[PDB]
Amino acid sequence: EFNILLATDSYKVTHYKQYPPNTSKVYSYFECREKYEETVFYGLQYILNKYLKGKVVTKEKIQEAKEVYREHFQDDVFNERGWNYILEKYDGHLPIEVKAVPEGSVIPRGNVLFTVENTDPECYWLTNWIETILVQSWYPITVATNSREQKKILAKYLLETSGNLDGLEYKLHDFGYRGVSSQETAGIGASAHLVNFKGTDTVAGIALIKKYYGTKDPVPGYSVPAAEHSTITAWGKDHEKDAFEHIVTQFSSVPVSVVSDSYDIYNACEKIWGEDLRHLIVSRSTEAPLIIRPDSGNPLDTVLKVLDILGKKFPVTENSKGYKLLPPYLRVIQGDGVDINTLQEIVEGMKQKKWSIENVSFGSGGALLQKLTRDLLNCSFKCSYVVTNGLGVNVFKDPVADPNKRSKKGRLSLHRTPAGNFVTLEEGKGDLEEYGHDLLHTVFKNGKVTKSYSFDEVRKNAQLN
Amino acid sequence: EFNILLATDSYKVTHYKQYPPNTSKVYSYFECREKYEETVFYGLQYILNKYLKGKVVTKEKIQEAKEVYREHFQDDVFNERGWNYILEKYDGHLPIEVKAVPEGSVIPRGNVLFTVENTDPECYWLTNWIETILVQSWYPITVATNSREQKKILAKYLLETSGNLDGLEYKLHDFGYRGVSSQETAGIGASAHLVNFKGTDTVAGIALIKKYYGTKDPVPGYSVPAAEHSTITAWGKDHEKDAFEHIVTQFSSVPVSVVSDSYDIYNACEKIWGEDLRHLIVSRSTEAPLIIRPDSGNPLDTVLKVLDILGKKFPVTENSKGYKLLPPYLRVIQGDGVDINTLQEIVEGMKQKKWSIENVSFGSGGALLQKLTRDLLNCSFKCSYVVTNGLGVNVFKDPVADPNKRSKKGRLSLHRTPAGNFVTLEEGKGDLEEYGHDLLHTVFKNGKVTKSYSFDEVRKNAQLN
Ligand SMILES: O=C(NCc1ccc([C@@H]2O[C@H](COP(=O)(O)O)[C@@H](O)[C@H]2O)cc1)Nc1ccc(S(=O)(=O)c2ccccc2)cc1
Ligand SMILES: O=C(NCc1ccc([C@@H]2O[C@H](COP(=O)(O)O)[C@@H](O)[C@H]2O)cc1)Nc1ccc(S(=O)(=O)c2ccccc2)cc1
Repeated sequence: EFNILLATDSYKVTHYKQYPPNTSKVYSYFECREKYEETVFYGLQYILNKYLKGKVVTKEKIQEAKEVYREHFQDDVFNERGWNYILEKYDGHLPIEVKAVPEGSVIPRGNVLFTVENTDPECYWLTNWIETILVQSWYPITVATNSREQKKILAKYLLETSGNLDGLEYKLHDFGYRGVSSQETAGIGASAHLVNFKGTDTVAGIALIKKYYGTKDPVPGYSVPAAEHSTITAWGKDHEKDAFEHIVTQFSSVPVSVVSDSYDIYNACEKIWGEDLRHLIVSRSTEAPLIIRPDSGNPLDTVLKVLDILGKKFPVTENSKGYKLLPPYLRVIQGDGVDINTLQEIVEGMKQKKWSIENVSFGSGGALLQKLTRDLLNCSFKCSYVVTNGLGVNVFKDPVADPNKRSKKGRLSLHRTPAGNFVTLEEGKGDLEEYGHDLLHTVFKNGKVTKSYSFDEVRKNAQLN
Repeated sequence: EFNILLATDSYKVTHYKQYPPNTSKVYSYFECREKYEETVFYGLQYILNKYLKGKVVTKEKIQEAKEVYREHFQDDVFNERGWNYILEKYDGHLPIEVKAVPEGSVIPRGNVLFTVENTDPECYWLTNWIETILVQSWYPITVATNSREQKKILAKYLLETSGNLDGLEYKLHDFGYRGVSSQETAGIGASAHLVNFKGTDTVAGIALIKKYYGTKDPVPGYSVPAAEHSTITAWGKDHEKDAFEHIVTQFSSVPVSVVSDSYDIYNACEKIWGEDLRHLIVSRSTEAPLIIRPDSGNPLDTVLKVLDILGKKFPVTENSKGYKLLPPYLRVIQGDGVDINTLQEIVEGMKQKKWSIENVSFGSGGALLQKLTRDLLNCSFKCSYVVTNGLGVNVFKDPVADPNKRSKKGRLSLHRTPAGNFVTLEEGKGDLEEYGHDLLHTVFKNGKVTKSYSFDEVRKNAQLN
């Protein structure tokens, strides 16, 4: 099915011919180059298990590569020899060593996160070949990081307005399934979000977690019964009340989310929920609340006006922090216009009008799982060290016009500092042992995963202070 | 392997219970809602063939869904009955009809592009079950569209500065493989780019084309031998000239791209290429030119200073439009900081300094295939028509705070206007036959692809004026 020989930037096919003659080692590292001051390291284990481990080279896959690349370049540039070596010598197991910080670890920017080097001098070319597939770890890293930053904002404001962080892990739902570029992207994105939260509408995210990480948590992911516009609008413009009444009665004993902005969000909250069907809401259990979903207008203005309306029609309490609280059978979900920037504006506006964050949970789609790029955290793979004619050489780029594109020199290691911070030691200075043990661990060697983490370990490592 | 029962927004599991009783039909449409004034319709055929066609329901997949959703909701909310019906009645073939504009069609914004309706009254729920997976067509649509807009800019400036569009389809390369969220996303993205251009470093893009569309073109995709920083830097800081000389000699008879900004782009062009190795460049064939790749600094400023340096060291001609032309053995690739916005700035700045666009080709990665979202063209799926108690009802949303989120009413059709423009007719007004035949065709019915397009047809349909 998958052919790792095809799974590279096609130009890398020619790179074995381009390295200095008598090169026995190519050593390369991945970092989130130097606001996202710290990144969550998550997703490498998925790639290692799915694509890189075991017998990944066959006679068929070498022949497929030869044909595919011959057409692509209109020239017989693909080299079977190096792949035939790996097939014959190691039964198609990749002779590379990958070291990495533990999955879920929170590491400041500008630090070595993983390194790759060949274990056989004949496979010097292989380190660079697998750059492309390993670099795609930027996505689960960037989703996990951006999601965790949104969790920080929710943590600050939930603690301020309620005095606790009860239910924090249910405050930001993944609605991104339709808004991402592929089914595979949806799975990886959902799992990266689930490092921080439990809410997703992509069950493939939980399947990815169970298969590639594993969990002792009986409920690692969840969702709630919810309406869409179609299940309201299908009743006709004049029968919105009938749609509401049908759905809350059909889901009387469980939580139900009901989109209320089909025609007039403010009419729906004040006249339909707040008057006509009030008796069907106030009778509902604390375990089975109505969640009103606005989905249009200015996100903050809409939330404030909805809470104002519900406050006028339902009994509002004031909690011990002096913040207004809706009854336990009634809540709101803001599933429109939420990203890292707007989330901050919304909880701040809610705090200024003395509404507890426990009143409103949040959802994000494209902004959560799609509107992220490799440049967000500057995720890149760079050659730092080579052995040529048996002599180690510390290598790096340093473009005269952009110092930010300078890469690190030589053999790298990651260390805790005395004050509890992080330092990446260059030029093999880790060997001086002036800091503790290297924080990177061998996770991959000669086609085998040597060190693995449960999703429980990932979540624990990725926790907030 | 893939389970379409799991491949929905998890809340849609409950929607069969939410539609009005006695609903026999759910009819829904996809549009790029109302700068991208026109969109390329591409990628639906990939989804229909990969995920939706044939026996997609089994006893095992129904049992998997029951278990997966029971945990996800902590409640037995998944309905086996509807799926057991489809299994027993249609041998697991989906009883839906999908109509769509031809693949590669260029359609203005705010027009019906495809429609979905159930063909069996028992499967009214199925239309909106498959929303999530069909909506993911936003990505190949948005990539194809954004790529075509970049082609328009290159077309304008290439014609202006050269007098022809020779090699236009090779002017923008896909470097996006590492910069996208998954391997599947890389394939789909590359194929969407290849609607407009032939340059990609993702061979999976060509494999997707051949398998899901097919082509009579012997060379639908291509790439060129190229260096990366690693194959230059590995030689050591003092041996940049040696790396250059080795690579151009190893690729003497083919085109070779050589990244030249490792240490000092301007030193490399003036002193290394322009003096030390000049004799190895000026001897090269028109079919095997050196391509210098800057990869840092202000994109426009760097390009202009590079061309100025090469102009001072190599013979420059002036073409019949009065624009400066490098010798046929020497060209430039700007593979850094290129997107729809900057591409315009670069070719404009090149034109103002009287440099032909023939001199410089372009490459884009994340900006091409990753930094795109569903909201770019406002791609959405909406229920427009239902039959309840045997009576047709025209349905729509109309949120009071956002008129732009208003959806279309009733049975839809797409028509050419007398002046050669497009109109979407609502409320079944297509039946009046004032505007000739509906442009949408049945592409899917009862688990079978009924209408298919070659990638040759897609490319022809997606052509510039
Ligand atoms: O309401 C739902 N899903 C439905 C849904 C459907 C669609 C959307 C939005 O609409 C967009 C789709 O529209 P277009 O296609 O773009 O036109 C989508 O991208 C997203 O932005 C949002 C939500 N889920 C849900 C989940 C958890 C909560 S809770 O955390 O409050 C809570 C948890 C547990 C117990 C009590 C409370 C509340 C609600
Ligand atoms: O030069 C190459 N590929 C190599 C390459 C490698 C990397 C890059 C850039 O670097 C990024 C990766 O770096 P980081 O990981 O972010 O640090 C990547 O995203 C991209 O931005 C760009 C290019 N190919 C190539 C293709 C076609 C032309 S042509 O159209 O001029 C032409 C066509 C036909 C005959 C003659 C001429 C010229 C050159």
